[PDB]
Amino acid sequence: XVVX
Amino acid sequence: AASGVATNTPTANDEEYITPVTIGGTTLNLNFDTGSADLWVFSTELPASQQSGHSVYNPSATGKELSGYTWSISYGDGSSASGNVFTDSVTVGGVTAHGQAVQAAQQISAQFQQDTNNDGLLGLAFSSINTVQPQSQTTFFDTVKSSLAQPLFAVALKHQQPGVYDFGFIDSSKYTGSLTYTGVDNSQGFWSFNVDSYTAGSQSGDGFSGIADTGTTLLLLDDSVVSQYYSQVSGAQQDSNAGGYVFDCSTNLPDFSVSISGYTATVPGSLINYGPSGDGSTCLGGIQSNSGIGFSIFGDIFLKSQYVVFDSDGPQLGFAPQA
Ligand SMILES: *[C@H]1O[C@H](CO)[C@@H](O)[C@H](O)[C@@H]1O
Repeated sequence: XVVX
Repeated sequence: AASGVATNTPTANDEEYITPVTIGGTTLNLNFDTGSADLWVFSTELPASQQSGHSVYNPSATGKELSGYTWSISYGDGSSASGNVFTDSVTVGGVTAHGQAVQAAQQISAQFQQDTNNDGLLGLAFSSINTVQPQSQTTFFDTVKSSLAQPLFAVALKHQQPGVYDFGFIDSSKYTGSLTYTGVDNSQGFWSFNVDSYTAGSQSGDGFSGIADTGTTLLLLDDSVVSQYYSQVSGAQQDSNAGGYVFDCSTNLPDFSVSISGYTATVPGSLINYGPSGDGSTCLGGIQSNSGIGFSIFGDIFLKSQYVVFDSDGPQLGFAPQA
């Protein structure tokens, strides 16, 4: 998997 | 003075790290995210079917509603969420924020719908980028800061082992040697810092800036840097099924290091092997493209090698190798  | 330790646990392959948070008496498993400043949770305002497989907050029970307030956010991977806002008591590792704004989800995109590992996010970026309207709110950390023994938090994320979030104090047994600090630029609301140079295996290059982000799984760098890295990995190829560059799991990977204010932060090649790409005999690389956004994302891959102090005085970040 994710990219916050 | 207050301090506390919250233990985090990685999900499968260390995709995300979750930590329990008690809101108005209900404990939820949240993903702590130093790249955003919103505390939002799955709630009873979502369709019953989306509440499935999650611990949900029921605002009616204990929250105080902020009438007319909304929030809405879009993340780096295409995910988004929106809702309304309540204040409640929020406890993390025995530290309680009274009157903390809790962003109740009313809508969530499929990425969140499908992820049953977490019940929402706790943002730890600077409050300047909280999305609540018409008046933005403070993060949990900004809320409790003045009551902590020291206005800082520190993190030790580990590979397939429980780690910690230390609030208000530094645990010297979590790292080797002394911390090295570097100044932070919070003008965009992030824990942004400068690297003087990098070394990818056999190639070294010029510095750049990046953000320390516990909510990003990988180490996202400029495509030129990614090319230089993978040019040194026999058989590396991109696989859109997997999510980027993949290679034979038994590959010997080069180390990756950055020089920060005189300190060399090294990510050993074994940590750059993220895991099974989930498609044949390959593994996904822990280093991937930042998609040309102009800054790097020092995600979990990078963080699993260091003990990092996020200090509001400066502000500044301290680094040392994990013990
Ligand atoms: C963190 O620090 C506080 C203040 O020193 C302690 O009371 C707490 O037990 C923990 O060590």
